[PDB]
Amino acid sequence: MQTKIQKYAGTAMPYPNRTDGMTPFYINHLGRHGARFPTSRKALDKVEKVLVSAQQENGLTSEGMALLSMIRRLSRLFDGQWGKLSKLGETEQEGIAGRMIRNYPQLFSNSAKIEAIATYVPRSINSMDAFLSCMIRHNPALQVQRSEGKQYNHILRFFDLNKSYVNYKEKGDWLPIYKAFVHKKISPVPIMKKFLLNPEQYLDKEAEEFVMALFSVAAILPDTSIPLNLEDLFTLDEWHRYWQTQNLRQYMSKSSAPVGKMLPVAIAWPLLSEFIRSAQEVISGKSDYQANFRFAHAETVIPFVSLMGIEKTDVQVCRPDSVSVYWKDYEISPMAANVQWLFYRDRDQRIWVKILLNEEAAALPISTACFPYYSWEKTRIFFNQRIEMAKKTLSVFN
Repeated sequence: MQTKIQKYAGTAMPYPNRTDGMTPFYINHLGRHGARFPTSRKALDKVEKVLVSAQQENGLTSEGMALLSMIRRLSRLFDGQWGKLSKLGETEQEGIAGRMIRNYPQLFSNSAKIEAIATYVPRSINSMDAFLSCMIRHNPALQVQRSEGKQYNHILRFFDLNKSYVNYKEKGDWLPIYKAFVHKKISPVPIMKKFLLNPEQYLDKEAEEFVMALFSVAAILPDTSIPLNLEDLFTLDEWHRYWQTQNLRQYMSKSSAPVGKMLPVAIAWPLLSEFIRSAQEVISGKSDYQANFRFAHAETVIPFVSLMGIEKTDVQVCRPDSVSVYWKDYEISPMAANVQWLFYRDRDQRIWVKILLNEEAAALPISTACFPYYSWEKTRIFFNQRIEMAKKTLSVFN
């Protein structure tokens, strides 16, 4: 239902459009913050610098002059706004919250209790608040515990706390593979021709950096609620190629790529452990929360989803050029990406669990006679094995 052009924004794609009587007794949630502003001015500055230099040397086409003017505008509009949750992101959360309460009103009825946590990052806290405000508007009699901060780094920001992973992310063996893939997929000259006279005068490296920075600026704009669009700076095929390179970057640096040896995935086990613990506590009656919500990041969601072993999000593809066929970032971690575990009790008091990834039922590599419902016992056992495997992985890269 999403357009190809939307998809090619990858993890910058805005949350997609989501507009049997089974009623769950508990929901276990993890969501990325909603649509945000760019976090860094680096790409913008790079584009501006190249254009200003060309302008001083009379090297701009008319379209280039136009682009420069537009780039200066964005610089003004982004000023002081870096990394913030946009109006669109607030509305994404309201929609997710709203569909949840509409789908399962009994769960949030009367004096139901919910807890929410977030990282210390403002856009995640603001996302939590957009979400909680909706819940409370629908049922003010909810009891709500709201907390956030670095105390949750171990479960929400594990990607900052593992030294081996940090090193891998910064300078691991995925880097040269990514760089060569970009060199193969991205042809800067046709693009820069649009904006600059004598584009063939540019060194391949400066030309590539310019084009890559430009894609980055274009890709984030639909997340900002600013009524400006730059999708037409590039052809559909150029977007497709850009998307392939960034998709590979995400897969290799944050997911199940063989070059990563599952290190990027294994680091998420504390969050999977926490999910199981909170569900177990509700199930036993030690806790009587109706839902636990958690607000964090793409860097939280991607490895978490792979560690769960959902669908083929943990596929290990040897061939870089085959990755995009089997693993798609925009399907896993768009803006506002979320995972929900819905728990049910049947008439025989047996506990079942449904996993939703971006509000669509997800499959696990275990059997069930009633998909999309899985036996909680089987599921927990499976997840506990994933955690054990994760610890084993980390013990080798310690």
